[PDB]
Amino acid sequence: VRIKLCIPTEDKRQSDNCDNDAGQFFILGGTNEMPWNFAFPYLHEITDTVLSLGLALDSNYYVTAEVTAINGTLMPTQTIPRPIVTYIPPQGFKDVNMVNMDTSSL
Amino acid sequence: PNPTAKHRHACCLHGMATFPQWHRLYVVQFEHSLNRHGAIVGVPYWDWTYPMTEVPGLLTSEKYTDPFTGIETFNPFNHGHISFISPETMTTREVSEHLFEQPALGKQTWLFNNIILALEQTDYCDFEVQF
Amino acid sequence: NLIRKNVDTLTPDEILNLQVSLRAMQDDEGASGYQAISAYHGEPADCKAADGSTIVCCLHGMPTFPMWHRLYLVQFEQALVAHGSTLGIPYWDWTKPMTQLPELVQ
Ligand SMILES: *[C@@H]1O[C@H](CO)[C@@H](O[C@@H]2O[C@H](CO)[C@@H](O)[C@H](O)[C@H]2NC(C)=O)[C@H](O)[C@H]1NC(C)=O
Ligand code: CUO
Ligand code: CUO
Repeated sequence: VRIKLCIPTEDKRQSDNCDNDAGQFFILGGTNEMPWNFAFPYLHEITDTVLSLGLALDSNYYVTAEVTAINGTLMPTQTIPRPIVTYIPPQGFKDVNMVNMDTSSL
Repeated sequence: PNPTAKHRHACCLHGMATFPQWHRLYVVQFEHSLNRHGAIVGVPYWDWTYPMTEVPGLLTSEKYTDPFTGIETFNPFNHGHISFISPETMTTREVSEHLFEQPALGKQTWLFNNIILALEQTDYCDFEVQF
Repeated sequence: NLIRKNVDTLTPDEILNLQVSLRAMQDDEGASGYQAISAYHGEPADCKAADGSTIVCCLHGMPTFPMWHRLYLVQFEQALVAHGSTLGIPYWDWTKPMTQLPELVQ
């Protein structure tokens, strides 16, 4: 499983900058494998490459996966549920406060 | 499609504009093999441009005798083996008499008329399709 | 304590007892032998679980994974020592950068 780091373009262009690869991991399995699903999400630290791109880790981007079988056979992206970006704020951190009292009707 | 694909199609280009290009490069592929395998010349052709009376000797004769070492051997160009089917599986041939047509009074051999017809074309794609 | 050393740090004599031992283990058709022990993990699958078809015996993807391979390593270790094997099966630290597979198997 190859981890590509994508930056959106606001257009019809389909030009999503997924050029840069963020990570990589591997999965063992086989036929007559015991069916299984992790009770918790596997997390792969991609912070370094995100900082390298010169964009904030908090800011928007996404992560996509190129899944090659051990066969060498490239597989559909649908084989694995889509990756997400998990962001962990610097503790302790308060996100922005609520805007003030009603003026005047809610 | 790629060597790893689940579903594959035939490799070579046919019935499309780049057909000559693909097969040009495909011949130099075969050419470089036998030049490095000790052929002093490039890949020979037999031109259908001239009317045919017969299939060329190095193509048709089943056995070949080396004049220099005097040993009779099987002619490598007579046929080819298809490895994956079985060791005992060879290409085979059947010759149509349509190959050996000769010019008549006003008439001219199929290939001649149709080769010119292709060579007449001024547009590459119009050339390619006829060709 | 049966000691499991680093593969890199083995003495030729250690290597020799390991060699003759695992050869001897390789010549056992008995349940102490190499094949019989290897068949505990993977093909052929003697195990059956959940839905009733034949399934691989080893445990992967579940929290029970590390304990299972822990016990499997004991079983293999003892399967060794039943032929000396004065030492326990070595680990190779691949957290260390590599150039080639460890020399023992090269
Ligand atoms: C190698 O890739 C897969 C096996 O990982 C093979 O294709 C199929 O894999 C899916 C699951 O991802 C199964 O549902 C299909 O039944 C498999 N089909 C077959 C025919 O095995 C694929 O066949 C392999 N590539 C090659 C060499 O064909
Ligand atoms: O066939 Cu592939 O070209 Cu003569
Ligand atoms: O083998 Cu089942 O664990 Cu790596």
